[PDB]
Amino acid sequence: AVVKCKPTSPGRRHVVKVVNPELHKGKPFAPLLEKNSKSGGRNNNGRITTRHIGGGHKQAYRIVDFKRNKDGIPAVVERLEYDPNRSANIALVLYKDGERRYILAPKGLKAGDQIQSGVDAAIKPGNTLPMRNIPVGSTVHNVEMKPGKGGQLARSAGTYVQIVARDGAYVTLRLRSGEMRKVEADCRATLGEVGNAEHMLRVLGKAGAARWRGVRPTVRGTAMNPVDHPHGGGEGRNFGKHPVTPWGVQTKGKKTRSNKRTDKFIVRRRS
Amino acid sequence: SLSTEATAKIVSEFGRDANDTGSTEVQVALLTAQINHLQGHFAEHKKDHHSRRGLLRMVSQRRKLLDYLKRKDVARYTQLIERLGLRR
Amino acid sequence: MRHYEIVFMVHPDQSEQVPGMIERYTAAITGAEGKIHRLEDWGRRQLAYPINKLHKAHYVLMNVEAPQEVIDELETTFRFNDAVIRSMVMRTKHAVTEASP
Amino acid sequence: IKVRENEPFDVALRRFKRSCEKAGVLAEVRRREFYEKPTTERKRAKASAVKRHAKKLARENARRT
Amino acid sequence: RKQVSDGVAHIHASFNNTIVTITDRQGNALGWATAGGSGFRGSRKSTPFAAQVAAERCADAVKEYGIKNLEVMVKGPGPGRESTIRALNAAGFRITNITDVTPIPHNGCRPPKKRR
Amino acid sequence: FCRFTAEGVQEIDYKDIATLKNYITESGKIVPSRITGTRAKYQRQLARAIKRARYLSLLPYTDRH
RNA sequence: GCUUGAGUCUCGUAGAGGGGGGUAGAAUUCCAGGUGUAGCGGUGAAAUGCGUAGAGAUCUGGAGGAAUACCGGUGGCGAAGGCGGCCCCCUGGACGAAGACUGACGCUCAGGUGCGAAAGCGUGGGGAGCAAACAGGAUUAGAUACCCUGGUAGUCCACGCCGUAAACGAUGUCGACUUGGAGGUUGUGCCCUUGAGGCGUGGCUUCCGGAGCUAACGCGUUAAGUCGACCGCCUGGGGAGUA
RNA sequence: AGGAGGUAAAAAUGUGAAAA
Repeated sequence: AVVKCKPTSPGRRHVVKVVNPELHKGKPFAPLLEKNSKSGGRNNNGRITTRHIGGGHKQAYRIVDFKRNKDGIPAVVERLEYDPNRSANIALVLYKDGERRYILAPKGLKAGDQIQSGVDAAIKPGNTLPMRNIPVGSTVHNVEMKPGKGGQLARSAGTYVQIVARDGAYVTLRLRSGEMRKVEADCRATLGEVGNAEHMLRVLGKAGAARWRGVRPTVRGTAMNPVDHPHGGGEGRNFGKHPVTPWGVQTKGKKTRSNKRTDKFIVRRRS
Repeated sequence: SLSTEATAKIVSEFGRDANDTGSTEVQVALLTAQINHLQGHFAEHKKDHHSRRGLLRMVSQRRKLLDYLKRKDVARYTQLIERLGLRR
Repeated sequence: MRHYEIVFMVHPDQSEQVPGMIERYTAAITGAEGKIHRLEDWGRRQLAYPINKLHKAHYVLMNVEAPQEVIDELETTFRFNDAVIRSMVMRTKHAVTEASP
Repeated sequence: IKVRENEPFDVALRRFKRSCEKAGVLAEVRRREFYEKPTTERKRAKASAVKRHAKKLARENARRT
Repeated sequence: RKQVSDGVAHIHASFNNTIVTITDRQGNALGWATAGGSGFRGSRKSTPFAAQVAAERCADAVKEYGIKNLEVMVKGPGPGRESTIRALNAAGFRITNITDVTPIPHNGCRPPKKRR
Repeated sequence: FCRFTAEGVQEIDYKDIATLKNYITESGKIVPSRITGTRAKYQRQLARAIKRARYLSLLPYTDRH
C-alpha cells in the first residue's frame, strides 16, 4: 500500500507512492484500447483555453463501460488493471457469454469474485441495479442522473454516495461534496464504493513527478506584469487588490452557480 | 481455546496412553496446539492484550517445560521438539 | 451446531405472507439440517410503542438449532428484507420447547 | 407519568410524578459528571449509611429512659 | 376563531421562567402568556405566585375560542409548575388530564459544568 | 427475602412479561433488589429479560410515545 | 523414587475481562413547513446576546454524531490502567467438586521486554453536546478569575507515538502459623425439599475489635502480628528530583 | 424510623526587640 522511499537523493526524500501487489502486471486487453490524443488544452481555435495542461506521458484510452447495460448475465472478474486515465483501478470482467469489458473496481472486489447487473442482482459490491430496489441508507457509486445515461456521479478513487430518501418517483442522494441532490429513482448505480481509497495519500515528491502526469508549471498572478494579470506589477510582492482571475472575475467568495435549469433538484446546497 | 475432541486427539498421540493426560510430553504439545490456534487470532485485531497476556503466559510456561525436560532426559527432549518442530 | 432463539416482527400487510417466509427459512433450516424446535407464531400483536409507525406488528418465533455458517447468512437476509422488522437472535441455552402463552 | 382522575377528583393529587423521578433526576442531570465525585459522593454517604445503623445498635445503656 | 372545543395548555416551566400556552388538540397554538409577560421580571418572575397570574392571562382570550375542557401538559421543573396548575383550574375550565412530559435522557448529551 | 427459584429451581425467560410486570414500575423502570429482595444473580437475569422485552417492544422504555 | 509444592485433564459456574460487526430508545441540535406572537434568555440582580425580518412557545416529517437514566449495590471482572443498552462472531483468566496423570518441572530477579487514565503530538475522517485559549457583558479598588452569553483545539473513529499521575488499599512478591462477630457474593455436600430452612465447607471481600505490634493515629487470619526467600529503595531541609 | 424539595453579592492588609 502506502510506502515511503528512503532519502537516497534530493527529490526522492518526500516520495511516497502507493503500491498494489494485486494489480495485473502486463499489457492490457487490446480489444478495449482506443487511441487517445491529448491536446495540451487547445480547442478547435488552437488557443490555450485551459492553461497548465501539456506534455506528460503517452496514454491509451481504456474503454470502460460504466453504462452497464448487460442485465441478468453473471460475470466473474478476470483481473484488476491499472488505468492511466482514471483515478481508481479498472477491473477486467468476463461475461458468461464470452464478452470481456472493463468496470470501476469497487472496494470489495477480487480476481475471482462474481458480480452481475439487472433488477434481480444480489446486494453485493460491484452489482448494478435500479435505485428503486436499493435499500435506503446504503452506499453506492457510479450513479446516473439520467435513466440510461451512463453514470456521472461518484466514480473517483475511494469515492461513493449515500442514498438517503425515496419519495415515490425520486431519490435523494447525499453527494460526497456534502450536498443533497434529487434524481430519478429509475437510474442505475453500482452498489458498493470505489476502491483504491489510498490514492489520496500519494505525494508526488518532485517537480518532474507532476510534469509527466501532464501538468505544466503554474505562474502566480502577483508575478506577472500589469497587462498580463489584474494582479502583479508594483515593486516587491505588494498586492493591494482583491483576489481575482487573470480575466477579472472576483475569486475567493464569488458563487458562479448560474444554471437554474436543474435548480429544483438541489435539495440542500453544500456549505 | 481448542476443541475437546482435538485435545483428545493430541493426548492419544504423544503420551504413553490416553490416561497420561498430565504427562510432560502432552503438556508441551497441548500448549503448542493452542498457540498455533491463537496465532491466527492474534495475527489480526492487534488489541487483545488481555488475551495476549494469556498467550505470552502459556508461551513462557511451555518454555519452562522444555528446559526441564532437557535436563531431565536429553533424548526425549530432542524427540519431542522434532515431532513438533519448535526450535529455531 | 448451536441453538438459537430467532424472533422477529412482520408488517401487517406482509403478515399474510408469513407462512411463505417461514417456509422459505424452513427450506433454509432443512438446507442446514437444523433441528427446528418451535414455530409458534403469536400472530398480529400490538406493540408497546409505535416503531416509526405501525401500532400493531406480527410476532413469530423459530427457536432453531443450526450450524454456525447458516446463521450468519440468515441474519443478512433480515437486514435486507423490508417485510421483517426487529429481527434479533439469541444463544444456545439447551434447545427449548413449549410456548409461554 | 400521567394522571386523569376522570370525574370525582376536585384536586391534583398527582404525587405519582414525585414518586418516581419528576425533578430529582433533573436536579442532578443538569451538570458536572466528572465520573470521580459521584463515587466519592456516595462513598462518603454510604460511609455514614453503615455508621447510621452502627449508631442505633450501640444505644441500650443509660440516660434513664 | 372557529370555536374549538378542546385545547391543550402546554406549560413549559423552567427554573427561571414559565411559559403558558393554550394550544389546540392539533397542536396549532391559539394563544399564550408568560410570567415575565405578566409584569414580574427577574427574581419575582421566578416565583409560584407569578406562575398563577400567567395562567389567567393565558386563560383569557381562549374562551373567545370556546375551549371548555382542556388537557394540560407540563414540561420541566421550576418555582411554579404546580402553583399555576390550580390557578388554571380556578380559571373555570375542565381539567381532563394532566400529562407531565419531561426531557429526561438516558445519559445522552454532555451536561455543562456551571454553578461554582 | 422474597420467594423465587432459590428452592423451586427454574429458569428465567423474557416472554413471561406478566411476571416481568411484577418487577417494574408504571414508567417501566427496573425495580432494584433493595425493594424486591431477590438475589443479585437472578436480578441481572431479570434485567436482561427487561431489556430484551424493551427491544422487542413488549415493555415500553417510557410511557409517552 | 514419593507426595501434601507448582502444573495438566474431565465437569460445571458467575462475570462492565479483551476485540470486531450491527442495531434500538430517550435527549440535545439543525433543517422544512403550519398556527400563532411581543418578549426571550440569564442571574444574587443585571447585562452582552436572539427577536415585529417575525424568535422563544407548539405540532408533523426528516437528517445527524456522541453518550447509554432506571438496572447499579463498601457488587463483580481485570496484573495495573481500567471496563457497565442489547444481540451475535473469535478469545483470556479466575473459582469450586470428585478422581486420575507428570513427579519439585518451585519462588524471585539487575539488564531486557510487554502493557499502561488523561492531557498532548503525527496522517486522514467526523463534529451534536461539552469546552482550554479567546471575545464581550457583569462583579471589583483593578478582575487579565470565580458568574453569564457565544465559542476553537480537543473530547469521538482508524492507525502510530509519548510512558507520565495523590498510577493510592500511599501498604513489593510467594508460602506457613496465631481467639471471634455482623455482611455481601459464588460454587459444593448432608437432612423431614415437609415450608423463604437445620448442620457445614473454599475463594473473593466490608466494617468492628483480643493478643501482639507502633511515636501515636491505628493495624488486626486479605496484618503495619510472628518467621523464612528474593528484589527495589532511604541516609537532614532548600538546592532538586534541577544542572 | 425510612427517603425527597429549599439554603449565603462584598468580606484586602497588620512589617521590625520581652519570661524562673
